[PDB]
Amino acid sequence: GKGKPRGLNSARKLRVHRRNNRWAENNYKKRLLGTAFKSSPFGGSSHAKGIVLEKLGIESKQPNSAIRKCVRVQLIKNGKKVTAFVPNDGCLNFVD
Amino acid sequence: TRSSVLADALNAINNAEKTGKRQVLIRPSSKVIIKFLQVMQKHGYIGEFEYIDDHRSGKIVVQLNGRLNKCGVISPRFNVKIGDIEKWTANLLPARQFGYVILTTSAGIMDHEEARRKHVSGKILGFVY
Amino acid sequence: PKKRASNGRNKKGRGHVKPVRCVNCSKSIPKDKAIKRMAIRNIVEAAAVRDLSEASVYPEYALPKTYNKLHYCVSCAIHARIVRVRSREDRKNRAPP
Amino acid sequence: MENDKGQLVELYVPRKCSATNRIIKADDHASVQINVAKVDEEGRAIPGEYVTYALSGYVRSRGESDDSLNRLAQNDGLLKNVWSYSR
Amino acid sequence: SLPATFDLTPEDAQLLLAANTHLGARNVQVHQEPYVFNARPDGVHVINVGKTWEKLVLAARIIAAIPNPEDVVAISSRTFGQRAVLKFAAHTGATPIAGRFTPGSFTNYITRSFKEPRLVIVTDPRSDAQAIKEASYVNIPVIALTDLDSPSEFVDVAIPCNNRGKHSIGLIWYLLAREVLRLRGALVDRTQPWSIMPDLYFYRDP
Amino acid sequence: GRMHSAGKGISSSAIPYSRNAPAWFKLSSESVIEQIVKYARKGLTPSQIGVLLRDAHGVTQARVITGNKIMRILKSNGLAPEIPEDLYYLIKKAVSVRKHLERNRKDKDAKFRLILIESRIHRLARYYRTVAVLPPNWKYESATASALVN
Amino acid sequence: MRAKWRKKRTRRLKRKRRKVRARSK
Amino acid sequence: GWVPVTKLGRLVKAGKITTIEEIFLHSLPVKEFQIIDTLLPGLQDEVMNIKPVQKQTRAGQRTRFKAVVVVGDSNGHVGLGIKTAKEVAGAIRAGIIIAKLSVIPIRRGYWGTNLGQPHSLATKTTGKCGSVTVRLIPAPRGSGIVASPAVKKLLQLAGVEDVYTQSNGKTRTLENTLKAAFVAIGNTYGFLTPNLWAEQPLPVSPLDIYSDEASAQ
Amino acid sequence: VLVQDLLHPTAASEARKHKLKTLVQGPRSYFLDVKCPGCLNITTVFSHAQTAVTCESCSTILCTPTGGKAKLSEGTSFRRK
Amino acid sequence: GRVRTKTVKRASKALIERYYPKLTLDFQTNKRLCDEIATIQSKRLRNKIAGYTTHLMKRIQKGPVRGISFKLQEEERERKDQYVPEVSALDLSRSNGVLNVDNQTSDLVKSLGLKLPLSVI
RNA sequence: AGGGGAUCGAAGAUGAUCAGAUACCGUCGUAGUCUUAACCAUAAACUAUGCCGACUAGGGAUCGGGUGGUGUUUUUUUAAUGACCCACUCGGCACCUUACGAGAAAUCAAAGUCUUUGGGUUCUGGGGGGAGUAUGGUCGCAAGGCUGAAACUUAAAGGAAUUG
RNA sequence: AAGAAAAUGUUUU
Ligand SMILES: [K+]
Ligand SMILES: [K+]
Ligand SMILES: [K+]
Ligand SMILES: [K+]
Ligand SMILES: [Mg+2]
Ligand SMILES: [Mg+2]
Ligand SMILES: [Mg+2]
Ligand SMILES: [Mg+2]
Ligand SMILES: [Mg+2]
Ligand SMILES: [Mg+2]
Ligand SMILES: [Mg+2]
Ligand SMILES: [Mg+2]
Ligand SMILES: [Mg+2]
Ligand SMILES: [Mg+2]
Ligand SMILES: [Mg+2]
Ligand SMILES: [Mg+2]
Ligand SMILES: [Zn+2]
Repeated sequence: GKGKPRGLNSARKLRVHRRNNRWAENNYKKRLLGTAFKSSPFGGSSHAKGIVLEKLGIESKQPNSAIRKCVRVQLIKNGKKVTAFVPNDGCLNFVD
Repeated sequence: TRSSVLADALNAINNAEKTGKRQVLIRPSSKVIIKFLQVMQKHGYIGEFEYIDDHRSGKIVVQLNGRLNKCGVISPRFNVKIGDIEKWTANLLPARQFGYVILTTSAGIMDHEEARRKHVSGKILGFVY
Repeated sequence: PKKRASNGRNKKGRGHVKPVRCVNCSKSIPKDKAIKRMAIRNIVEAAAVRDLSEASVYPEYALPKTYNKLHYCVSCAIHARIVRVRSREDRKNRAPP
Repeated sequence: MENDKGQLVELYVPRKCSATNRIIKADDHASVQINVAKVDEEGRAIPGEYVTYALSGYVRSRGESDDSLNRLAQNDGLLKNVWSYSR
Repeated sequence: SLPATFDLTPEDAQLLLAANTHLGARNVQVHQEPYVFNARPDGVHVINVGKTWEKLVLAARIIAAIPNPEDVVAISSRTFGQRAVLKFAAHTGATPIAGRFTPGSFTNYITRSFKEPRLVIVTDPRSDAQAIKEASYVNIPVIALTDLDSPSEFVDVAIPCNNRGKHSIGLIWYLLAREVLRLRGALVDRTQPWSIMPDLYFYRDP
Repeated sequence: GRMHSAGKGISSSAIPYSRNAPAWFKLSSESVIEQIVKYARKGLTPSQIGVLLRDAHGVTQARVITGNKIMRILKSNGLAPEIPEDLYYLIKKAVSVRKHLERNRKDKDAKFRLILIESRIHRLARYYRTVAVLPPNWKYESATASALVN
Repeated sequence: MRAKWRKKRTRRLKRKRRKVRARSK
Repeated sequence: GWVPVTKLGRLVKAGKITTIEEIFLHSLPVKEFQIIDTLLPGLQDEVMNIKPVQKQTRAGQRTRFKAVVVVGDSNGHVGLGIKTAKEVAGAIRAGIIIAKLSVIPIRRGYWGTNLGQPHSLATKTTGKCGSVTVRLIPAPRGSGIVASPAVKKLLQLAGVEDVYTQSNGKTRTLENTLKAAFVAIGNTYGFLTPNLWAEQPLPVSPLDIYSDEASAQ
Repeated sequence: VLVQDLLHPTAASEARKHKLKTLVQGPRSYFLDVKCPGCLNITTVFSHAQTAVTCESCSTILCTPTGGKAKLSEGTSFRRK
Repeated sequence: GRVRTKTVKRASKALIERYYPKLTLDFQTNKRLCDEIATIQSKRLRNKIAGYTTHLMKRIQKGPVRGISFKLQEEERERKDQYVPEVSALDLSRSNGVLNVDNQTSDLVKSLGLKLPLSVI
């Protein structure tokens, strides 16, 4: 055999085995455990509002250079602090 | 242990054919095996076959004619509806113009064409082409 | 990958083989894996057979031999050249030289 | 293979091995066609008249071409006691 | 289909038994040679000279069916068969390859080499494995002088005979050439002993 | 094969194709049945009855000669044992192993073999209870196995 | 770092963590 | 000119063999690309890709170029050649030659009914090269070639009009994917069918019909 | 090979084959009429006897069990039934 | 080192291959004949070629060497024409006019040939 | 925890080497190594290949059993055991050749009979880390074992082979 | 028969 039951009356084992092994997928596990609601500062939402607390110069990883001018932001929704990039040439002068 | 004598017989036939032998011995040669072989022979995929009567389940010597690409069982014997026969033929057969999905129906063991023109269905037994 | 078809030893159907100690360094090696050579050296060759025979009190003494089975670990056998690294195809030659 | 109105629309109906009945593919370069000369009236090896056997590269590679040719020849004549069905 | 004239005659049967053609290999015999007559003690297996003769005549018929005599290539790398194949290619219009086979003679369509035969005859499949391999590459049928332990891979017409004996190899090549000539018409009647003497094919050590 | 081992032995009796008595056999079926009953009264199990019958007599198979199996004949004649012969011998082996084990107490291999033997006993007893050869409440107990084999 | 010695270090860390956990109450 | 070697090539030049179907029927080894040139004049070539391959040697980066070429006519005949050379143009030329030498026939058929001019494959076929397996499935009329661009180009050069493709393995290994599709195409004439069950009289080779085409006068 | 008569194997090949591997399995054992030193009966003895068969009306050992075929006590006459 | 290169070895090879009924095993006449029978573009190369030709002549005089095919192909030709003519094809003689075969060989002969002189020992 | 403790010998003591060398090397040496009565339950516990069943190449050895021989030898008194030789067979540890076939390859008689995909069945994996960690449970005297995440982090990590 | 010491080399092309 192929290491899985083939019997006409083995549907229970087949579906339970699939259920057990679906936990090894990232997205299925995240969705079924609701990680994005508990973890994930954006509590499962696409966008979030926050208050800039400090400008940061984050050194870029190798093989690059040129620190990236992010901001530390405290979200209104949950109070969690995150770091957010400020993308464009300049555009940190627009954020206070 | 042996769970499908039909699977053993068809596997033996497949191995003999793909090695190019013109004959093959299969044991223990049940009634389902004989009916499957009869469908095969009626459609010309094997030649004459002989039942050797030992006072056990028996043996069968099949004459092969090189026309057999592959014969195999479908295990388990899935229940098949009339509409599902087409899906099974599409999945198992190389083309729509030849090859046969062999079913066990209450009207007897037959190929899928005979099943369709008798308007009967049953459980899937195997295939041949 | 797997360098050797069986393994670098001779143990199929056994499971466990008692070890021996390498004569050179005392490393523990399974007896089936150890490189074993027998030494049958004449008790005095030393370019000295004729001189010992002349000194002998017996005519035609038939001087004896020393017999010693030497077991080497892989490292010591390679280092002392009892065995040599061989090409991939020559490794499969079990015949002695 | 034919279409409607029964005209051969498939090119190159291929040869089949005389021993195993499998198709001799265009790239089967171990396959071999053997002509055995027909013999009339004490020899003379009539030119252009043969019995033809096609053996597939599979049979030749498995080393069964000798026994296969023994059997086919003996069935067609050309051999009196070389091949035995029982063995 | 073969008349009683083609049937084996006692003169060449005596020739074969004297040349020791029937002395097959030891208990080591390939399980693809049913040419084994009942095996005598001391281990040597007796080759059925009748089957050897029938196979030789079939091989001769194939050779005679080849349209151009030059398109038949007779090959020997072993010394015992070099003179045999040279005399074969002399008496018949065959093309000989004695000694080294220069691999790439059937593939590798270049000058100084590259015969393109319609048939290849070898004295030993084991020692002529290179020629057999190339013939398998280019669709060339093979007749081989095969002993009970000779390989049968890509050998279409096996003539079962001793290949350990210079006498046996020379006689088998002699008989093959004689029957090819008889079929061709070079020998008008299949009753004359073919006066050309059956040691001209034998190897010459001194 | 070898339910409780890795062995793949195929050695077994190859009974003949002929289902009739051999032409050289002249004893009557009733005579063979009398011999079977005499051996049973002496206390032989069906296996050793058949062994004796084929060895010292000419009866190749009591089934082909008398038309009945030896154990069936014994049951018909009222000589059937309390437990089937194979189960009895399995229990006897289990008893012997258990005695050897309570002696010297360190034969871990004997412990393993006892596990195997009693597993075989329980499977056979389950089959016999299923076909109602044994009572449905029949239970193999190590404390009673010796007293039930003797 | 050799996996065996990483294992050793991890075991020591687990023991120390358990000790501190038990020291708390 | 050509000045052929390969008596098959001699016959083709002399006009004794006029179709490549005879070569396919007799499984004749083709060694000269001029044979294919004269027997299939309407053979178009496509360069599927050029990729650099590198051999490290003593400052290394030998940096040769490997080209994959598919030739064919959109009726029954396709060939695949892969050649590495020091320059891209040379690789392409030699690959075209190799593909022409490799030209094989494809057995086209009908998905369903028998309405003329086969549009699809006669059977399901599969071909494997490396990890890449390519499966060709007969498709109904109007389906087109459901395949990736390279396999689709190979199939239309072969002459298929309706086919489904399934693939497994590292299909981004284009060389292996094309070789697997080529093997799948070639197996179409190696699959035995009931319409090919009929026994044939085993025709005579042209090398024997015209045997006086290997000599020097 | 690739062609052989599986329904008609040669007698030599069948005799070479294992008793369970013949076309139809059957015993290779047999029964013998053995002349007991007494009289009134010729004893029937299985070739592969496991029992120390004695005469019906005497007490001489007629065969001795072995791994395979039984022995015959070195004084006896025996016919094969 | 005085190993002759391929341009000398093959030049001497061809010279000896087509000029054996020609220049002897003496270097002084060998080089003079090479002057006429070959267009060698330097005196040093001509001397090398002539010396190797002389060496090859000297070792040919003690037996043929590999890859040398001059009019040696006429002698070999004759010594290839026979080594036993009208003597004994190891046949019907060297015996009591019989064949010394074995038992199984006698059964083989009795399979078809009723007439063969056999002396099975 | 008793017994035993010759030898070797985690720790340790020591001489040397060394830039350092409470490392390799040298000399000792505790626990240990052995045993009994209990614990522990883990190893690259490996064939890194679950188990049962069928089929598909060639070959020669070898272990156990069996069969046969005008066999060799061994003596008992015709014969017979034993050992050996030859042939055959079942079962086993393996091996050699070729791979139709399989595979990414190394290689594989299974790792084959798989896109021509289904003989039965158990267990396990789903990119690399974090981590066999945290937490809970359970077992253990302990060392620990079994079960066992996530946050977060990351574009490789990895297998086989090729040329340097 | 065997033969001491030899640690290190910044980031991105
Ligand atoms: K950086
Ligand atoms: K950069
Ligand atoms: K101690
Ligand atoms: K940088
Ligand atoms: Mg390594
Ligand atoms: Mg272990
Ligand atoms: Mg079994
Ligand atoms: Mg079990
Ligand atoms: Mg110190
Ligand atoms: Mg010490
Ligand atoms: Mg301990
Ligand atoms: Mg573990
Ligand atoms: Mg493991
Ligand atoms: Mg993961
Ligand atoms: Mg690597
Ligand atoms: Mg660096
Ligand atoms: Zn060592």
